[PDB]
Amino acid sequence: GSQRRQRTHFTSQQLQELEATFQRNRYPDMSTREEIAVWTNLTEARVRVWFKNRRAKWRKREEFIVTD
DNA sequence: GCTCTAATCCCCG
DNA sequence: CGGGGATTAGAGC
Repeated sequence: GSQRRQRTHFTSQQLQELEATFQRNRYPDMSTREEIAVWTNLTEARVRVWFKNRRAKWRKREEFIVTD
């Protein structure tokens, strides 16, 4: 890469659609990840890196534990 | 030096 | 297609 890494500055409005989706679908297809990007003014890869970090930081805080 | 977590590398099927 | 752990990265204590 050329621009190093941006990191963070997600707004609370993005989290309020992303978490409300993660409680009904933990593994969305690109056809749905682009819709989540329309509702937030993001793009599909931004939703995908949030979703794999959500599963990875579930594991890197709890490994198996869920309350759902 | 250490946490916390996003942006990405390499691997898996 | 894209998940999963390792990894590189970034701001606060």
